[PDB]
This record gives sequence, structure tokens and C-alpha cells, in this order.
Amino acid sequence: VRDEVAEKCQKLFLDFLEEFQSSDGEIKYLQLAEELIRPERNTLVVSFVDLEQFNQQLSTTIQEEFYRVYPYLCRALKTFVKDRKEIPLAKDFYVAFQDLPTRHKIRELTSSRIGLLTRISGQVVRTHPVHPELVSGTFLCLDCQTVIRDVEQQFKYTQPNICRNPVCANRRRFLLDTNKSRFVDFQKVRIQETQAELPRGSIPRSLEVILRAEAVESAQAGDKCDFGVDGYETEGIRGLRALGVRDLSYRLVFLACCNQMTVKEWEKVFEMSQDKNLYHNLCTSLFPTIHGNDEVKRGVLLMLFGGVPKTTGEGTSLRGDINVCIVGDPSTAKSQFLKHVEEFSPRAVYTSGKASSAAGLTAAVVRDEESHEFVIEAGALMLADNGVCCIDEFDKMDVRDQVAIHEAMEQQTISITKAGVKATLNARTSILAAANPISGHYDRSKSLKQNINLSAPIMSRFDLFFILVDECNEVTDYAIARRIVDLHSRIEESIDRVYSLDDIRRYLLFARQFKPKISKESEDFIVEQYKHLRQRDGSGVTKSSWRI
Amino acid sequence: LVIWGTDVNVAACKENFQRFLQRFIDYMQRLGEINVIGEPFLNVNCEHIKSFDKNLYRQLISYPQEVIPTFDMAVNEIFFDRYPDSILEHQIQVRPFNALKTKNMRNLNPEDIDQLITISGMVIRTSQLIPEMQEAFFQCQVCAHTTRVEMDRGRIAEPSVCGRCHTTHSMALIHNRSLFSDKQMIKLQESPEDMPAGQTPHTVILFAHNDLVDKVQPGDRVNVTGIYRAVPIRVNPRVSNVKSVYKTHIDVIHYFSEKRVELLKELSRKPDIYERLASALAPSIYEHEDIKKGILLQLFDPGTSKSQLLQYVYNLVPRGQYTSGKGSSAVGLTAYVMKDPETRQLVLQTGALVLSDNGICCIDEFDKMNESTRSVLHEVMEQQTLSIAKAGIICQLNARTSVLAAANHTLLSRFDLIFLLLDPQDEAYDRRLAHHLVALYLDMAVLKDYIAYAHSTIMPRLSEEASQALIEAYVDMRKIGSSAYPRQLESLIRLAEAHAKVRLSNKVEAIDVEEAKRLHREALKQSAT
Amino acid sequence: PRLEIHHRFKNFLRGHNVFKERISDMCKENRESLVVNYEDLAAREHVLAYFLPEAPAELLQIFDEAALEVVLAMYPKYDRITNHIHVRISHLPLVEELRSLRQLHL
Repeated sequence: VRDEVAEKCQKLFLDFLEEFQSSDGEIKYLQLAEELIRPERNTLVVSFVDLEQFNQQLSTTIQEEFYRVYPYLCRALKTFVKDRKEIPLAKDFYVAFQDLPTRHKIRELTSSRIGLLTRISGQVVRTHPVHPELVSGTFLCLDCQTVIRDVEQQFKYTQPNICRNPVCANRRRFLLDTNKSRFVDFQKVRIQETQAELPRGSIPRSLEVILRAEAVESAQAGDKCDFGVDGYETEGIRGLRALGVRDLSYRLVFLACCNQMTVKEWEKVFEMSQDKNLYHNLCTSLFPTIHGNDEVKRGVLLMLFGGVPKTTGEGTSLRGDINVCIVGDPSTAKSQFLKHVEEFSPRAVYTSGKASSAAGLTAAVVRDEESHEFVIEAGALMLADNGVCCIDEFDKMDVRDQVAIHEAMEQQTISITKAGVKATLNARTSILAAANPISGHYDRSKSLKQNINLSAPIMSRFDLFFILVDECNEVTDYAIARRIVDLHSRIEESIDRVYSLDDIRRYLLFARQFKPKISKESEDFIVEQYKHLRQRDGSGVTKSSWRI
Repeated sequence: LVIWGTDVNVAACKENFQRFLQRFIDYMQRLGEINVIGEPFLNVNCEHIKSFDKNLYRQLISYPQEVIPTFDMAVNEIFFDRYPDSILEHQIQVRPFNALKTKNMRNLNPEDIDQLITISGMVIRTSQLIPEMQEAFFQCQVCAHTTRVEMDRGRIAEPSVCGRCHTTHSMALIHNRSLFSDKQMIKLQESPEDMPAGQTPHTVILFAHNDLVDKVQPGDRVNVTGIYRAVPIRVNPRVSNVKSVYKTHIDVIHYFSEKRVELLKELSRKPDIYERLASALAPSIYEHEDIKKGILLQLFDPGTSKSQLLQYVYNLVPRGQYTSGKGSSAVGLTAYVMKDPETRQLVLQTGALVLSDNGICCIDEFDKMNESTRSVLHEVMEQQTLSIAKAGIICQLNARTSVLAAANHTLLSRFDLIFLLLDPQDEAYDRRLAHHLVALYLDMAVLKDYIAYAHSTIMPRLSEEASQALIEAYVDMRKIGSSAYPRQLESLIRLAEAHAKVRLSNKVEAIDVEEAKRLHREALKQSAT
Repeated sequence: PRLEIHHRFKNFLRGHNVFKERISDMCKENRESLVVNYEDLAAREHVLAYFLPEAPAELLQIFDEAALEVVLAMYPKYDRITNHIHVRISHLPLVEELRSLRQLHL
């Protein structure tokens, strides 16, 4: 009964590993073998949609019995080689699937459903190095007893006490079955639930999942996951202990393995072109709640546009981000309050300045013989990877951050090394920051030398700077507060929502994969004029900061 | 196919139900949610039959473990016959909602061994999901054939049965219906209603088996009506001795006046209201009444009537926490996450500042704190939220509340309001101390209702005429008689909302116009010289 | 797995001109060297040559025990030279130039 179903499921899995589509023959098999063995990448894919179409009951059986089908997919599936010489060298296999159109909400992924499927989605938190603790195996002597496929699995030892010549264990022994063991590669990452999907009152729940070698150097710290008995032997014999029950059972135990709507938005861009001075109105359009400081938002407005070239000739990394720092208030009613506007946007980090515990980016040893609180994690900045980061309180980098940010800014990576962990990551994001003086603005009459009293090698690397000069313009000075209070006058005026000010921006994001094929003719024209720019900086205009 | 030992029929009203159908029809939202939505866990309200007949109510609380299943089976069985094309896979459990508030929650007698009771308090700590085995079945030796027998409830899956044939984890997890359940350790704290501070407050362990865990948010007000239970604690795991003391725990099962207000408006138009309210409201407060501006408007030598002033807040509004430094470090206030080495289980500790939302926290002696701390408050003051960044948790906790205090480089602007206690050096002022307090030293219900009920609907709006007044104010008068240029003044609109919150007035009159103007002069003097 | 080679080789514990001079190479001078070519290993006993890539592990225990047998029989005076013999088998073709950096091949 169980034998026939266990055989037929394996049969219907094996026969489907070769597709009928994609031509025919054995040329494709040779191509897949070349693509797999030669680089030893171990990457394979099979369409789950077609498998479900062939036998949807298969998708239900795997869904309800992953815990039962893992050990048969581990051993029996390996029969695809048809060569006896390559079977003993091979230790483990690797398969995957991409663009799965079936998924389940995490909120519907209750703990009461162990053994089903789940999608690896969330935030990478708490990285761990691989530790080779004893997992599974056996020491049983072949002259005494034969090997049965039921032993250990977890850290527990042998229960049976028959033929007590080696069974007596009141003596230390180190005979480890290094020949027969399940030791390949294994690590744990504590995925954190997606903050964006989380509400204001979150109380995140920390997932506890085990990741195999497939996770090695494939995941980034701080980013979203985007991939019969005889003789009347009855009970009553002493030897029952509860030490092996409280440890694992109290935790989470599952395994995981790695049209017109579009046009409608785009139509506004094309159609609105016929209106005169479109570019001017576009600039205002993004900042509904700003009064004055048009030059300040001008740099921020441009900061949204991106474009980072990849490395194809194995050369240097061309920098495509923008790093602008704004000089503003003397740190009283800080005009950095404009930073709060940018918060209303996805892919951003609500930096708590720097004067904070900041367990991230300061990774520490995790193995004080039972556990450690500090983990190997630099999420403090990397959390905005593939996004834009807004860092507040930039003037609090006196000691700890000064070394830190310099390495991050220049190299776009973090070299954490504490004698047990060493790796480099990718922190690709722009840095939006604002800096204020220590006690006020006094470099108007005094030279900047030693007066600004900040760290040059960091501010030097910054792209642009901004100055906020107040003018006795009574038209705008009176209207500064009025525009603020106007949101209180919603009784007689309601603003209709024609378009989302964020959705339109993200349309440009996907435009990057499309090719601009910009000719050189338009490009060099600015370059030719750029010669004039470098000379005219020395024309004697009012100086603020000599950069050149 | 039924046992008469308990004498429980179906609702005890089957014969009365036919006439109930034809008489009661001749609160729609309760009936309509069932048919249209198809939402499980029916959420019936308080037993209103207790107003009609006590005997029917008294029979549903004496043995509630034998009553809830009766409601669940009866409601489902009728739907099965009437609606064969419904979802019978998702069981529906009828749940009491806002049941009878047990009298003398302080005095919970052990006599009521198994009865619904209603605790009222708060949530201190919550545990991570603890799975448990439910509806366990055994394993035979005759061809490993299991016959369904244990369908009827009442059996107990005792432990130590699985110290042999551990295959039950892999094998009987699914096929013998042994999927892990959900349970959460929850510790409530009883609220003694401003007790004279006699006996210590009782802790309650709320950790029952029911899978409704976390569908109710912890960290709120507690109105959880639960079922008392008692279990025998083993003296030692090694032996089978059991002591004659049982741990309490509570089962998780849960999902005229306006005439007075009109009077207050009529007397409000009198021009002597300012003296009448100041004299009657908080009369235990000594001189230096300029401090009262922060207290009176917002709510409605150190410790020189100062620390005591904080005690008034703690006495008046129980919603809050009072704490101080020099005895607690930075980790001593929050993010104290720690596990128990004796039991080997982790606890996701929180802190008091975290729990301080919708209130005013009492922190004094702020100058004596170290620079290492004061970091968490800094974000709160500048972002109105509290972010907790530890290895386990990286997020922000809502801090939609206000905290204010008083003090004694120009980077002080971080504070919301700064006032300095000045000494008028007038001995006559101290004279009133002996007569005012020493000589001198039903209504409590009235003062309570002012905040909760009346303020719930009141939301002021700013007219057009009242906005520009402060803007044109500071510009002209600042050069007469010789920092205002920051936008700090504009923020004063927040406190301006207090003026409208008086008299429950959404409109602006002559009163509270010059009141805001003089506030500049009081702030100007303490910043002068 | 097999039985023909195991017992014979275990009983072994109970071009050669260079070997003749190299076995005496170690002396009181303590040059501390042991150079053995891999091709000679297949030449002397060919049954081991196929077992080298399958079960090399047992050779480590055998090598240390086997060295004492020859030396003790000849001259007990030589016993006090470093009090250790190290296995110094030469290369075993195969050769991974870049793919050796894998934990799958333990």
C-alpha cells in the first residue's frame, strides 16, 4: 500500500525530469550536463506548473508530506546519472524553481501547519557562520548488528540495549563515523518579517529556519529575500530522560529550499508633453508640502534618478549613486525637518541618527560557548540596499562612525572581520544626509579653516552642498506658515487624488532595463561647455567652499 | 447514543424555539455577519437571558467545559442539514463575549474551581509560540492498523508514552492527527483600582491551549474572560511525588450624564470662570502657579512642591509610569531581553518608555543622567516614536504620547518647553503655607468621566482669523524696548488646541486670545539676561 | 567491502636500488626527510594502487605501525630520532587547480 505509492511518486518524478518540449533527443541532456558539471554550479529547474497539470495530486501530496518526501528525494532521486562510478563521490544534489506563480500569505502561514510549503520572504537578520556539530550517523558494529534506516537523525543516541558489549556507554569514546554521515553544509538565518507589510505597531516575529549550502554566499545581510518485536520486550524498563525533549520541541521546525494599467500611467507622460513649461510644473509636483527652499529640493529631486553601470569587462566599479549633504540650521528648529517629507516613500531607512545602541554594523562574536546577544550583521545601513537611505543626525559621527562611513562610502562594501567571521557585502544605495554646525553659523565672516570643525575626508567625498539664506521677502515669509496651517482647513476644501506621487516614480525604475541608446552627439556638447565651467569658477564670485 | 448523567439538552429551548421564530421577529448586524461573510468563530455577546431567567444562565457557567461544546455542536449541526454546500472543514466555536464581571476580582476565591471569570489588567510579557501535541493516538503491533475510537473528547495524552518508538514524530505527526497546537505564555497584572496600597497585586498566568493566540493584540487593556484551571506540579521530575499545591491559570476564551455637560457651558460665559477653575482644580498645589500652565491646560531646591507635583499626575491619571535615573542604566529602562537559565526559554523583554504611549511619563532629575542614555528619548522627542534596535528586533515602537517636565550652548532647543524657577525673595508668600495646608490637612466619580467620555468626540478646528495672529505678533514687538526667528513659535499651535479643548468649544471667542500672547512674555523673561 | 586485499595487507604487518639506499638515509644526523614517489607505490604493490583513491584512510594507521617494525629489528640505537615517523606519500594525480575549494568533497 505504502510501497506502491512511494514507488509511483518517484517514478512520476523521474520520468518528468526530461521535458518533451524544447525539441527532442539527447542533445539537451548533454547541454545540461555541460552546464552543470563543468562549472559545478549545480543549478537545475523544472516547471512546477506543468508537473501540476500532469498530476495535481502530486502537488497536494508533496504539500502535505514534505517531511515524508525529503528523505526519498534525497536518496532515490540520485539515479539520474546511470553511472556507478559517479554515485559514491556525489554527496548531495541541487535543484530549484523560478517565477513560481503560486504562493501563500505569511499571515495565512500559521505555525499550526508544519509540513506544508512556505515562501522565503522577509528581511535577512542574524547571519551565522557554519558550525559542524554532530547531526546524524551511527557507530553500530557490522559484526554485531546490521544497519537499519532508522537511527539518530537528531542529536539523540541509540535507544536499544541489545548485545551489551559496546552498548555500555559509561566511558568516553570518540569513534566518529566520518565515512557514513550527513555532513555537507548548513547554517541558520533568523528571517525578520517585512517591515513595510508590518503596521505601525509591529512586534516582529523572528523566524527560525535552517538554510543549507544553497544559502552559502547567496544571501545578503539586511536585504529582502528575492530569489515487530519478539521475546515480550514490553515497557517498564528504566532509562527515560526528558533532557532531549525540551530543547528542540519548543522551537519552529520546518524546512525550506530556494497591461492597459501600465499604459495608463505612461500615457500621462506622453500626453502632457504638449503643455508648455512641463518641466517646471514637474519639479513642484513632487513637493506639495514645502514652502521656500526651492534650491534645497532641487538637489533632492534629482537625487531620485539613478543608473549604476554593471561590470562586464572586469574593470572598476563605475559609481552611479548621488551623495549630497545639506548645510542648514544652526541646530535649533532644524531645517532637516524636510527630511521627514522623504520618509513617505518605499525603500528608505528611518535612521535614528547615530547616538543609539546600534547593534548592527558592529558585528560581534556569537559563540560565547552557549550563545551571544551581538550577531554578525551590518543592517544598520545595508537595510536600504537597492533603495535610498536617509541618515539623520549626520554630525554625530565623531569617533565610531567616522572610520565606519568612510569605508562604506568609498568601497560600497563592508569588510567585517572578527577572527571567526570575514566576508564582504554589497551596499548599493544613495546617502541623503544633512549637517549642522556645532553651535551656530559663524563662517560667514571667519574662514572655513578649523572653524567648521568637522571631518574633511568624508565631507570631501560628498558630491554637493547647500546653503539656506533667508531673505526679507514678506510675500513668502508671511505665506510660510499659511501653507502649513492650510491642511487644517479641510472642511471647505477636499483635494482629489488624480495619481499617486509615488507610483509614477516607480515607473521610471523599470525603464532602466530598457536601453536609451543615447548618441555621443548630445553627450559631448556638455563636455565641451564643461571646459568653460572649470575656468569660470575662478571669476571672483562670492566664495563658499573651494572644491574643484 | 447519549448519557443522561449531566442532563443537558440542545439549548434547553428546542420546543420554545419554534414560537421564538414566529414571535420575536414580529441589531441586524449580528444576524447578517453569519450568512453573508461566512466568518468562523461565532462571537455571541453577553448572556442576556440572565436578565430574563437566572436558571438558564446558572447552568452555563457551572460546567462551562461541558457547555461550550454543546453550543458548538448544536449550531454546526443545524447548518449542516440546512446548508449542505457550506464549509464543514472549518469548525466554528461559539465564544462568550464580555461575560459577567466576577465580583471582587481581588478576592478570587478558590471555591469557583471551574467557572468563567473576567480579569482586568495589562500584559507584561509574551512568550514565543510554544507548540504542543493534541489528539494523540497510540501505535499497535497488529499490522499497525489504527481504528477511530477516540473521536469522543475526554482523553488525556499523558507524557512519557513516547520514550519508545520515537518514529511517532515523523510517522504519526500527520496520519494520527498529532499536528502541533499553539499556546502563548502571558502574564497579566491585576489593576486594583487605586487601592490604598495594602496587599501585593496578584499575577495571573494566561497560557491556555486555544489557537486564538495573537489574534488579540498583547500590550493593551485586558478584558479577557477566562476559565480557571488547576494542574498538579511535580515535586521532582525524577520521581512521581506531587505536592498539595496547585498553580492557578486562566483559560484563553475571548475575541442624565449629558445633562451635566450642558450646565458647564452656561456658567462658562461668566467672566469669573478663570478664578473658579484654578482655585478648585488641584488645590493641593502651592505657589509658582506658572508651572500649572503645563499641567492644567494639558490635562484638562528640588522637590519644593515639584516632585509632589509629579505625584499628582500619578495619582490623577493611573495611565503612566513613574521612574528616575541614577538607579537604572540605559538597558535598565527598556530592551532588557533575557532568557531563563533554569528553564531554558527566551523572553522578549520590553520597557516602560515603550509602554508609555497615550500618557505622560514622570521622569525627573534629567540633568543627572549619563550621556550614554538619553539616546532613546532623543528620537522620541525628535521623531515622536521609539525605535528599539536589538539583535532580535529591529523596528520602531509607536510613541504617540507627550511627556513634559521642568529644568533649573543653545542646543537645549531639543526640549519642548523650558522653564526656570525664580526666587521672588518674598517671605510673605511662604506665610500662606501654614494656613493653606497645615490648618486644612461620591464626588470622585464625576472627575473621572470628564476625560474619557467628553473628550472622545471633541476635535478642534482652527479658523482662518486665528492663525496669522501669532505670526504678526512677534515681528513688530520684538524691536520695541531693545530667539523668535526659528519656526519654534509655529509649533505653539499644538498647545493652542488646549484653549479650544476647554468648554468643549470648537469655536474661538474673546477668551483664550490674549492668553496665548502673554505666553511669549513668560518664555521671554526666563530666556532673558 | 572486499576481503581479498584487507587480510593480505594486514598480514603484511605481521628501481628498488634507490629504496635500498633511501631506507638507510635517516641517521643520527637527523636530516628529517622522507621522499617517496607515487609511481613506485603502484609499481611495488599494484593492488594498493587502485585502493589509494578509495580507502587511503587506513594507510595512516598502518604506516606508523609498519615503520617501527623494520627499524626496531635492525638497530635499536636508532629509536631516539625524533620519536616519530610521518606519512609522506607523494601526489595522487587527479589534480584540482581551482575546483578544490569545495566543501562537498570531504
